[PDB]
Amino acid sequence: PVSVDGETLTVEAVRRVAEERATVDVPAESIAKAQKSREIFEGIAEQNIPIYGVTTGYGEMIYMQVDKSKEVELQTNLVRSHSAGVGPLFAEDEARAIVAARLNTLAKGHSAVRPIILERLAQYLNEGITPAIPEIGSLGDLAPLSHVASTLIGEGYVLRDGRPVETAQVLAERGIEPLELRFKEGLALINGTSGMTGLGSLVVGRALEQAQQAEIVTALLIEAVRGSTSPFLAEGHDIARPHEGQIDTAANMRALMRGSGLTVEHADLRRELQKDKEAGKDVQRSEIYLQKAYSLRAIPQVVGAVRDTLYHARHKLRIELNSANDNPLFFEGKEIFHGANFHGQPIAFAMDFVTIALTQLGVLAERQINRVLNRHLSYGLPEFLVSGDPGLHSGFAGAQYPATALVAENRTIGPASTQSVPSNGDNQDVVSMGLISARNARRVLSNNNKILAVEYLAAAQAVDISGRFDGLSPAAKATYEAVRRLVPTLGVDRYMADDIELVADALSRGEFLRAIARETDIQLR
Amino acid sequence: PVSVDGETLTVEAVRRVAEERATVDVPAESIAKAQKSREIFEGIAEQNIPIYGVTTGYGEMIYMQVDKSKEVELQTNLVRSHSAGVGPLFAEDEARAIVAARLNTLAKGHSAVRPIILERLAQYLNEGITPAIPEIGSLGDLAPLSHVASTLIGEGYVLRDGRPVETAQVLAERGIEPLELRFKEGLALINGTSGMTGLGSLVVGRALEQAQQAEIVTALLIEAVRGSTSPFLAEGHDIARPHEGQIDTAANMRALMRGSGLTVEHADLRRELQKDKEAGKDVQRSEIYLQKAYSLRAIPQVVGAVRDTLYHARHKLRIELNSANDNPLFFEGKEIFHGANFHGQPIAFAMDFVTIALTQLGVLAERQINRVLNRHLSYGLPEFLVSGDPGLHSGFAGAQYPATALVAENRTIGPASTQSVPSNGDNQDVVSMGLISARNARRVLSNNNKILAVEYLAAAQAVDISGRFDGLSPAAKATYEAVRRLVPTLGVDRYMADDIELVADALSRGEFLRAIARETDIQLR
Amino acid sequence: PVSVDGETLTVEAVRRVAEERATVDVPAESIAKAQKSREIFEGIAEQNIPIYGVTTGYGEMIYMQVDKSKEVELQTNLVRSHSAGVGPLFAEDEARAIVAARLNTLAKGHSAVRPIILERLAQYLNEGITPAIPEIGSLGDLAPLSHVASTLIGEGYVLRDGRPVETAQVLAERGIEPLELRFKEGLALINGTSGMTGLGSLVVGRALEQAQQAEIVTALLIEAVRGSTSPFLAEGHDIARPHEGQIDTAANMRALMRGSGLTVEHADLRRELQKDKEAGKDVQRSEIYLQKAYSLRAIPQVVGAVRDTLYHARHKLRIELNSANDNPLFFEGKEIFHGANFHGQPIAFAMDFVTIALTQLGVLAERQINRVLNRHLSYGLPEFLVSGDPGLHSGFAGAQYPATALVAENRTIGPASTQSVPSNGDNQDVVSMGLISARNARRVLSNNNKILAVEYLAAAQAVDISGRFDGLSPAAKATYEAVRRLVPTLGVDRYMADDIELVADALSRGEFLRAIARETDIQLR
Ligand SMILES: *O[C@H](C(=O)O)[C@@H](O)c1ccc(F)cc1
Repeated sequence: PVSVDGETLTVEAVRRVAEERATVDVPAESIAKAQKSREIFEGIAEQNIPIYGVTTGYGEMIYMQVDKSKEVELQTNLVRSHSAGVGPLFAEDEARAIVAARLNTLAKGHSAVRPIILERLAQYLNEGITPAIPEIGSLGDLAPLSHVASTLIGEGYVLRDGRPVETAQVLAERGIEPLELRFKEGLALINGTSGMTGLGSLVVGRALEQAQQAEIVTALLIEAVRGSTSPFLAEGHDIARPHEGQIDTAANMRALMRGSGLTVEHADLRRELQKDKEAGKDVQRSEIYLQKAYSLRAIPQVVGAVRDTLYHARHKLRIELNSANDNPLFFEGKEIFHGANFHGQPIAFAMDFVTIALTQLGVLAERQINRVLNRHLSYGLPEFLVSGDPGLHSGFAGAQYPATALVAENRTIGPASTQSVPSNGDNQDVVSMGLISARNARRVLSNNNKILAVEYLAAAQAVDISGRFDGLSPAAKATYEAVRRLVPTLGVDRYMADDIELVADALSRGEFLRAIARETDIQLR
Repeated sequence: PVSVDGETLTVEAVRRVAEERATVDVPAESIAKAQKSREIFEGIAEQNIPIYGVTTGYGEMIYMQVDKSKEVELQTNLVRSHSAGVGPLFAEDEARAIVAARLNTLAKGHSAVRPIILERLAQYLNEGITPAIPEIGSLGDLAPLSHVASTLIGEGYVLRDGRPVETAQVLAERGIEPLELRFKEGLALINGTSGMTGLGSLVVGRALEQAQQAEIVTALLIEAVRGSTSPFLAEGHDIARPHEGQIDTAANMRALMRGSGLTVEHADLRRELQKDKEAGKDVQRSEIYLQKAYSLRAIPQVVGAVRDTLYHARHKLRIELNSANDNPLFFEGKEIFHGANFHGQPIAFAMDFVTIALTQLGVLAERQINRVLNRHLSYGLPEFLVSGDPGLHSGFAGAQYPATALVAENRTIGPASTQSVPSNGDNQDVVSMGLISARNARRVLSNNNKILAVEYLAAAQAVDISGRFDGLSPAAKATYEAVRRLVPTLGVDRYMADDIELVADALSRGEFLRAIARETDIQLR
Repeated sequence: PVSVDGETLTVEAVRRVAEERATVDVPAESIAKAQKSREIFEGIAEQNIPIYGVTTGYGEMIYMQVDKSKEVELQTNLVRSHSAGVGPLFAEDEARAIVAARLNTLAKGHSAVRPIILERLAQYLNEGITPAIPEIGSLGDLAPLSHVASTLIGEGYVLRDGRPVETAQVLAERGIEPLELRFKEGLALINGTSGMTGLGSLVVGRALEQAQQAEIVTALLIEAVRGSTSPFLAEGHDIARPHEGQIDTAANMRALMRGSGLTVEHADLRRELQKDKEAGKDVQRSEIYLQKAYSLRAIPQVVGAVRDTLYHARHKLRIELNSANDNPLFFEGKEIFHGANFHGQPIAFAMDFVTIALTQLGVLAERQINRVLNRHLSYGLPEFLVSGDPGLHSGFAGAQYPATALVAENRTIGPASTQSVPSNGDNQDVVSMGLISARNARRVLSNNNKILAVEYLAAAQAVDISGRFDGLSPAAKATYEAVRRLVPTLGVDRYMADDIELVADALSRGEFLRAIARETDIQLR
């Protein structure tokens, strides 16, 4: 069971809860801290003193003073009037991540919510009650979270088979009585970054796995075209250019290609080249390349930079998950804190950066595909990997286009964290648009799986056409077999879409990262 | 019935076929021209002479010479190997538009396809057989069109209830025998801009209707806040700044607000202001605004610029629809033309421009919403249009956010027509990415309907709160009633998402443009 | 003196050398290590062994083997043939930063360059000989660096009074005999990321000062409008939301406003509002805002996020500065390393992230200007800060425009790190475009100084119009005085451009940061 204590939750744990449906538990210690905060807070609210969103109107209308006799109505009107999300609904796993993020925030203890709220959110996750959350509305996450809050009071909708179903009916069925929103509970539930933080957690965790699966297919490809191992030597990174991500990619590449009979060492290349040179010629041509193109040599640098970005984002998300992103906040023995911890700028920035890094990861993958399909670059392989008669057959020629087109499409996705537009009578004059940033990243992530899908298919085909399977390392043979388990070698031309979608789906669920886990003793970073 | 002659097809007709399921007919004259082209062409191919994609490999592999004995296989292998589209499938109406565009292209007579191909495409449209076309793959439209071509030879998939169904089964059922691809027919079916041109036609036609529905709600709003009519006077446009689009918007605005008892003439404003001024004061304050903010005065200029862009795009699309966007091409008494009329640059540019214009249309609408919800700008209306007790109730405060957020999101959509990436061994070193451009435009179009939805709801609410219904013009009363038919006045706060989605859907099907048609004698440009 | 040892150079140290003309010194240990590497390397090159760029052609032409007898010409043709930079020339400080970065790289000892190369570079820096480097041409930094290398062999141009003068006469004009490039020296001088890393260091270092100067005027503004101190309370950050940047900004804000008689504590605002509410009624209006708008409240969250991005970039840059970003590389007892440490992806990403972070910093600054100029938003200030009769005078109304316009302009700047385009026969099939990223960030940084200048002038004017000078904290008074030393109070309308440029220049110089350090006991993070 995952412990939601608002203190030690990790991105990986969030994914277990969201994707693996792992059980959630709010420890007794967190419940005690919440109960104490609530009790003291109630005493303050009971005195009818000014507290944002508790005894005042919302946003710009904070100038309106509301009596404590309107407690439940104030909180209820907020949730209803703000459930104005539009567009597609988040998938079940995305919605679960968002709920889990909100639960952890409140579990931290500074939101002054009744323990029952924590218990109910925990119950929805544990019993599989998934809110229907529209993806659009947050300025960075009122709208999305208001739809979640609605399901707690028996309103709004819950997701069932990808379809929204009236919450009232679902609760009546599952035998659950809706809650009533007391002081600050409506606001606490919707005043945070849980939308972008929950979705961002899924994206970043998956992005790291995508970085690994890119390294996996890259290694197979390098072996297929017999590239040099020189670029991955530890000295060039650990010593010469110690960027953390760069060090990790190189280490993974070395581990992945360990045991290969196809890769060539620099010592062997220069020797083969020295013999091919004759001695009375000052300048002479050679068909031997002492070094390969950037797409097969600058992998540690590029994928490493992507990793560095992903590491930074995961770090920010971990901090955010275990933060009290709510307002106002309760701190014992202190005035009620009135700030802006609901502002998602830190995460909006983080996700816009992930979008950029992942776009480049796809740019690299796409150029690697170009490399093996172009006879002028493939190094001995037939044009477009045609096994039979080229021309009559196009092989993988048409399969390159969707990959190329996706690189262009990802490049049309611009940063959202800088696109703030003032609203609410200028009260919200600077916002983060962080959920848009997170959805942009999810999109590139999804597009990259299609790009990698074509690369995995091209790599396996290259192995088949060159008859180099027996020369592959243990990891490469495993990668090759994983692909071939889904899609057969390309003999004569054939409809490609189903083949590409099948491998794309495998990538999305981390099947190749699994193959290596299961088939080799390799532990990827 | 719509006449598909490759000569006079209009964007409106395309939409009738796609959306209204209007019958298609290829006139006898077009059939005769096709039959003649095919017969002469066959005689040429029969001689086994070099003809791109007929007796040669494809793209970069044009260096491969293929004997006429491989006729059917060559064309078949192309269609199969290039059916590599990925992502979501186009909706039924979008797919129909694409098919219709391809049919019109071939109907022009320079593609040298057998009349049967025209007849079959026409049959699929007339019998409701809709190809399952993945949205991603085109570099600008091989992949998408290859999936369409597949359905003609009993391969690929057809769309049924939003689900892809094996074409073979559908044809066996409907009692139809798949065709065989003869010389050049596989290539002719997929070598064009029909994907971006077909989808672009739907978008542009709808965009013009969106421009009209923006003018409709703008007029209602202007009447509700009693704005000045001065900005719309014909002299300021027809004479002073004759941009075509600007002239049309002003004319529509004048027609829409004709008969209003709420709008004020400049003569009345200056007089009311002159009386409010006293005479011994050189500088004095007044609560009277002789002119209103840009969002209620610069409508002809902004919406007019949007119209100009839409007019240009529709013109380009009309030309493209009735062009032979295929290669190579047959011209009697001439060598076979080997060019690049498959290159979608003209349309890629057009659609990127539509994306930009529509984004601004939404920017304007969103600021008009801000105008009526902000008590400092609304001109007498209650804050956020709250009918009861503000603070306790937020009214439309939360509904503004999805509109604001969509403006930011549309701004994250960048031009695709400039993002060419070389592929196919550098043979396709400069592409247009036009289908991405068209899908970008469709997205902004769709987002704008949600923005306008909030504006229509805010406008009607403003009419209710100010009690100005009886002062509304005939068109305004009609617009108001149209909205109220779907959604009730906002008394106490309530869940808003369903209300917003309902009006957004009405906008997408042109319900407000219809209300004016049906209820007034106004004929909008 | 600044020690360029390839191990401990900092971003600050780079700026001292570049901006303050600080003397550079390559430690004897570095020279010794270089010497050692050079001796061993020379022994290998003498064997006519295959080494990239030493005994082979460059880039794609690596298939060409070049005999050691062509030692000097090979290196020379390279530098000449690649000196193809275009566009404007870098400023003297920028050029110096680039040279310093390259020198530090070679000082690491793995480039196998003769010590004289290190010495001559250090001499150029110490003697004020600045290379004329055009800004465009790097794919991420061959062209920029080739222009630098040219000056070492008496070719290309040197920068004098902003104009390029032939290096030949400049060297003669000061008794320096040009050098002759030997094995690997030409390549080592131009094969790295020193262009983007040198410029990036300057930008990031100045960006941190900009964040501080943003916090400085923001604090002044908050005091001028009597804002609440609640948002900056440590507990809200150090405890509730532990983001490093957020914690730093909050700490800085508390220190900047310490001792203010104008700011209000939450407790006082709360009591003040309590006193204003009547009993009985459960909903009543008030003119008191318990909380201020976001632009005055989520400073820690927004600027903190900017800071986190800047800290990450500085970290990347420090690592890069002290790395062997060159190829091939020498490691004693190992084969010559043939990798891609010249690939600027880590820096390209970092600078693209800085561009985004700084854009939002300006967004916030501009909305703060809007707050103070708008009578409906500013607390106790006349419209547009007009001292006399408004209407007759516009005050700062016209000055808001350039700030607003710059936010829009910065938003048109897109990421460059993802815009790779393949070149050099596809050898450079995946590049970083990092120098473009670095120049993008520089542009936003520069634009922000103008936006901020308007904010500084507006803040000072607000102090004068409200007569709140005596209530200002020590830091606020110092800021006010610094502004007033440059520009006087705005009485009647006047030409504004010179005043704005004056304050903008002061900002670029870090004058306001210096005012706080020279007049107060504050130490800003
Ligand atoms: O990135 C190249 C390398 O060192 O591998 C660089 O030296 C280079 C210089 C000049 C060229 F024309 C191509 C590459």
